[PDB]
Amino acid sequence: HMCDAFVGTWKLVSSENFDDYMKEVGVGFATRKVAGMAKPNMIISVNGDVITIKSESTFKNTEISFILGQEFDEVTADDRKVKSTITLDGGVLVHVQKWDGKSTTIKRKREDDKLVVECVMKGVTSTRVYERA
Ligand SMILES: Cc1ccc2c(c1)c1c(n2Cc2ccccc2)[C@H](CC(=O)O)CCC1
Repeated sequence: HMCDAFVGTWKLVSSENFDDYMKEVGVGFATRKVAGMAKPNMIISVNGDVITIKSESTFKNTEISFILGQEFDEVTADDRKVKSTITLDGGVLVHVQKWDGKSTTIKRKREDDKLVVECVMKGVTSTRVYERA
């Protein structure tokens, strides 16, 4: 029943500062424009200890499956090859991506009827808000 409150199908309803976040990550102009337009659906499911997060959009479809605390390979929508670890900290999913000596942290939390995604690259934070589909 870990992560029950995250399970479901979610649709993006707002984004703030995501272009600046992508710039800080190192994403180039064309990918930032196209990625920034997308309105993804996020599909989260749990089967035993395995959590799956899918992102479906006009830009890219991505999928990760993982066990909390257990590092995995992830190819991000912007085609970074990262090493990811996702843990639960006080009810927040905390996702750290490492690549090329860099790091970014993505937090996913339930707040009211929303799922809030906060991503941070050094001093730059972006907030993306999802509602149930
Ligand atoms: C650098 C970079 C590029 C693409 C990126 C990200 C970082 C991050 C996301 N996406 C997917 C995405 C997929 C489609 C469109 C935009 C973004 C997720 C956004 C989310 O799930 O809303 C999680 C936070 C960090």
